[PDB]
Amino acid sequence: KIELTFMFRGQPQEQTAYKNVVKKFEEKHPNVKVNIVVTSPDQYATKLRAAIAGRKIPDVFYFNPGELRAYVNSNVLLDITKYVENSKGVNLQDIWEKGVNKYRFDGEKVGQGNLYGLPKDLGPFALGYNKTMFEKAGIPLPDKDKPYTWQEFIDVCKKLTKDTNGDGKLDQWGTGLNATWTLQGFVWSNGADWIDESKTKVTVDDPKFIEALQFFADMQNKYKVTPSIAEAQTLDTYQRWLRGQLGFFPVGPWDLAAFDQQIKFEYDLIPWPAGSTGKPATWVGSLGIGVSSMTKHPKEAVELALYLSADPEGQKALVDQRVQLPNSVKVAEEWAKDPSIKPANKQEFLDIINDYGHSFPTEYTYNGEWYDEFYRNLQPVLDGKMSAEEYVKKAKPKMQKLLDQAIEQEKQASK
Ligand SMILES: OC[C@@H]1O[C@@H](OC[C@@H]2O[C@@H](OC[C@@H]3O[C@@H](OC[C@@H]4O[C@@H](OC[C@@H]5O[C@@H](OC[C@@H]6O[C@@H](O)[C@H](O)[C@H]6O)[C@H](O)[C@H]5O)[C@H](O)[C@H]4O)[C@H](O)[C@H]3O)[C@H](O)[C@H]2O)[C@H](O)[C@H]1O
Ligand SMILES: [Ca+2]
Repeated sequence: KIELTFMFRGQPQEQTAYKNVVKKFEEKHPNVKVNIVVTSPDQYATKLRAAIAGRKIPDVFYFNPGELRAYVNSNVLLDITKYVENSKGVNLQDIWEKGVNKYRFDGEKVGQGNLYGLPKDLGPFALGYNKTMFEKAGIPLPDKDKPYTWQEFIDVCKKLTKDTNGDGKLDQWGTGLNATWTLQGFVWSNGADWIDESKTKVTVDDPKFIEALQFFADMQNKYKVTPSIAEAQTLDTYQRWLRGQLGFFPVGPWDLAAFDQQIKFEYDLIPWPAGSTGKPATWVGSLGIGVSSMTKHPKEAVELALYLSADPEGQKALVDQRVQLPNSVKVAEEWAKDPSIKPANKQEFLDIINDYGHSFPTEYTYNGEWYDEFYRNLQPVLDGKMSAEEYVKKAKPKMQKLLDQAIEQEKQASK
């Protein structure tokens, strides 16, 4: 008799996996029916924004940790503390503390207090390499613990860039990194960030930021260890990685099902190359599962969120379907140690979570518009038409004005 709407996003392999686990939920709870609204990752934010603007909020939905404070102030998210505490067996202490705490808010700051959502996952973004390619080229394998320096990374990438089938044309490249998701590590490992320590001042004009951004663009334009602009336009580098054309490409746990289906070469995980700090860096992603403050069935809505986030049966089904690593720390640890589950160095994912992964800058700000502005006009830098130095000087005041406005919202909306 009960009906819940569950809104979320995913790549095709993720949509299938969560639809399957929702069906499992419905088998376990024959009185609850779940109506699914699913979208591509790229369409999700617009669709969810529209639902919230209309105050037509799905019972259960994915949301961005950077929106937690805004969602609490606007009464979007139900406080689920008591339903979680009263639930049968569920103990959120087996779950990554880093994950759980992103969705706690005590009235003033994130990380403590009442629960306003549950972690979908933690998403450490690792660096993968094509071991088949390395071994066919006679190049010594990357070390699983010691990061390449930037110079060493470029060196090995040049060695991997070649005409393998002998038709006179390059057909294999060292890498082909997407700035949207892989610039952060180079920036962070070079001792820079988009914003300052206090999270109130834009710092993209830092010489260390500029160096990292120029190095990134230079992979394509100067060192030439990527497909050309035209070649990437013909077929994007994610697809070229899948077809075995690239030495290096990032790997998230959400990728594993798709990679199981499409990747026919051997690959493994390594630390990201390290800039001036000598320490590798990358991001640890997360999404929240929240419950509408306006839901007519809070108990069943939280049961669904718990099933996806924390229930050993729901969790086991998601991990088996290769779209995430276990939310339970002990289970993740035994998972990482199981050699029959590839890649071999799965442990790298845990090392990112525990040691050298960071949050996206927008997780600290009231909205992310200031950061979206940086990326909106970035492509001329990436294609070598504008220097990194010239762009960040132009972008910084635009970003700062947006950040200042986000801060003023934090103040006004929280009266
Ligand atoms: O190179 C130029 C570009 O290439 C062409 O576009 C090709 C792109 O490739 C395809 O995308 C491949 C995927 O992209 C990377 O994954 C990035 C995103 O992760 C997935 O979501 C997982 C989810 O996110 C994690 O949380 C991250 C953040 O943390 C919070 O702060 C915030 O809420 C989150 O956003 C969670 O832990 C986890 O559950 C998304 O699906 C994906 O977008 C990986 O390399 C691949 O999976 C795709 O076809 C194109 O985008 C174009 O020409 C040019 O743009
Ligand atoms: Ca060739």
